[PDB]
Amino acid sequence: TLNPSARIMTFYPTMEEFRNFSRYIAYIESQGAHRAGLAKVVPPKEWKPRASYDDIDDLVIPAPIQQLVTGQSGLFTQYNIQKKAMTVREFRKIANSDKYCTPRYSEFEELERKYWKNLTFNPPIYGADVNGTLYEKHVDEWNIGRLRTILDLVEKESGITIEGVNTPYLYFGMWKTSFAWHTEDMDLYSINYLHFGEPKSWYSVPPEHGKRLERLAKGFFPGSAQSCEAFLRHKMTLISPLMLKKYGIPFDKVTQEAGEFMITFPYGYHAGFNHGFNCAESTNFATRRWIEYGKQAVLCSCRKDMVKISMDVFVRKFQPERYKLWKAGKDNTVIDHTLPTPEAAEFLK
Amino acid sequence: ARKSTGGK
Ligand SMILES: O=C(O)CNC(=O)C(=O)O
Ligand SMILES: [Cl-]
Ligand code: NI
Ligand SMILES: [Zn+2]
Repeated sequence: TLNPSARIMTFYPTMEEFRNFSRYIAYIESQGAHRAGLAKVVPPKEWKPRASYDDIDDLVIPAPIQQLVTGQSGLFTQYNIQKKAMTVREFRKIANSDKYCTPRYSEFEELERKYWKNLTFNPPIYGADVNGTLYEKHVDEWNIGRLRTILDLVEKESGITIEGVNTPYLYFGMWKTSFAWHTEDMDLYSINYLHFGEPKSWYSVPPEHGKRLERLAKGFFPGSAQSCEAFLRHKMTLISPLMLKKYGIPFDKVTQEAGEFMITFPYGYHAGFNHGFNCAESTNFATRRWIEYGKQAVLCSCRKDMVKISMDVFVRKFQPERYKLWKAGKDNTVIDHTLPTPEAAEFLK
Repeated sequence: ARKSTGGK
């Protein structure tokens, strides 16, 4: 009904609207935001998660990754090679040096063409997956370390911590560092805050067209598909927007600036790249709507110790009527990707 | 397990 084009929406909450995170996600879903797979939320001007970023040069990036990319004609495979630990001061120097710094350009479309032209050359280092938060401890609004969503049931009931999923990660970017096409682990939501630096650019495919992207990718990389159903979960697959266009896959793009949040929605495929030196913070989260996606997520089996969350506690608490059916393997619920989460009822009444 | 940016 809402957002029939499934385009990426941008929201400008007041501080009063901003305060309750889970409630605001329910709101943006009542406006159809989830249909795009990706949304931007620009927080109120008064809001700041940290007073200054002057004190982080000594922060250690324990496992920076050099991103080797192979391919041509809009189809690539990215190999992430772990380098030795380095400090943020050491990373920033390399990021801003003549060898790695952002090229000169006029319009964004020019920078994007240079990205897709040059991504296999001069492999960059991405300071990815760093355990930590740059939020100050007093910040109660949209705090990536404590969003208070039902994803908290995992740790609360089982004691299980899954780094980056129910804890925060930092990402130190340089020019041409990339994230491959993926949905989140267990098809969760994600939140991404750009603390400082140059922009991060995103592509998204509506969840309602996700299966179409998978079929396409399977055809483009038939060997990877035969060795693992969920091979996109390896996060090694890059596909240009020209290729998506050429094969009729609906998608949108958006650029995230310093100070801005992005939200990804269950089964919303996304990929992108950093423009230059920057720092993002991110984690996963859930709403009641996610539980069915969690139940039905197609997971990677071919690699050891991949992220798998027991859905039992969620089905018992929030779907008691279906619990026995689901344990018997007879729960044939079909997901409607257009429907907002039940918690949005407040805003739809 | 943990979340990862990608593999090789
Ligand atoms: O910033 C990155 O490298 C990629 N981020 C995400 O995939 C996310 O926030 O869901
Ligand atoms: Cl292949
Ligand atoms: Ni993601
Ligand atoms: Zn796999």
